[PDB]
Amino acid sequence: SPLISDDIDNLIRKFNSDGVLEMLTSCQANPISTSQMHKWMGSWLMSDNHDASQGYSFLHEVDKEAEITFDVVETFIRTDSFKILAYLCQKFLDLHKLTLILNAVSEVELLNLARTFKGKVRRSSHGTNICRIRVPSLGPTFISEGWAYFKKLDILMDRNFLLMVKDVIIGRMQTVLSMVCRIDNLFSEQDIFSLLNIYRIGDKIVERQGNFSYDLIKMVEPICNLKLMKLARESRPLVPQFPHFENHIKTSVDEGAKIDRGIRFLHDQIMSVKTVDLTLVIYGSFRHWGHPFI
Repeated sequence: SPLISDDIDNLIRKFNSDGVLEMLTSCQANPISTSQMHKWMGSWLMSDNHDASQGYSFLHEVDKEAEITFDVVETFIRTDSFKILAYLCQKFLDLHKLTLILNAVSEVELLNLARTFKGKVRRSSHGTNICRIRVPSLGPTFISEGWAYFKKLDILMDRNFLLMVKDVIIGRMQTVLSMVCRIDNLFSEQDIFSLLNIYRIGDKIVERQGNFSYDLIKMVEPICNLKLMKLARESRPLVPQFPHFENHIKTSVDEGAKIDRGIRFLHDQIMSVKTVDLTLVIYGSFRHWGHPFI
């Protein structure tokens, strides 16, 4: 379903002027407006000022089972990025738990989930339930009837916004996994860091421009397609230039850089990529800064 600001807007308006309103009151909430929520996400996605112990443990259990799998393979035939990945894994675990709680179909499943994830449930005035749970990357969280309020961040999310954020984290994990789950050893850690650096540059655009960032983030697709054409012409030098598509990119980025210089950085980083293969990884990550309110 479409990502809209309307429901969050309407609830915040009602609050500072049903069972969820009661929940916000109890927390002494002061939710930031929807026009600030993407800015928060930009600042948060690759943040590392939180507990990631479970993320480390996760990434250690997985990489030890993967190294058993690869052990089976070679039986037949015959670190720096690890930290950044641990924090992504922590955020995934946190968002996954919150989603399960948020999507509890009944009171009985809600209670089981709350027990499992060390959450507490209490009754609202309208026969509804409020579940409170602490997660390392987001702080104390209060969930009721499709809503999640983050007391430490003063952020109110509806189901869709929370899902949008989880899709970004899953996406970035997937891209990193894709670069390591190879049988041809195609990518180096340097290549992984090239991708992480691109994430970082784009996140700063989101942090600074908020919902308006996506006008610039959308340019990753045509920048990458131009880069693919330039790479192609490196190997087959007699393929004709396409001055109009190239000039469209140039003017698009030139104008966008007046809004946020980050899109110049993104353009230039993509243009510095040495292979079709890494360029396609970046291309395939074009949704990995999320989606705007529409």
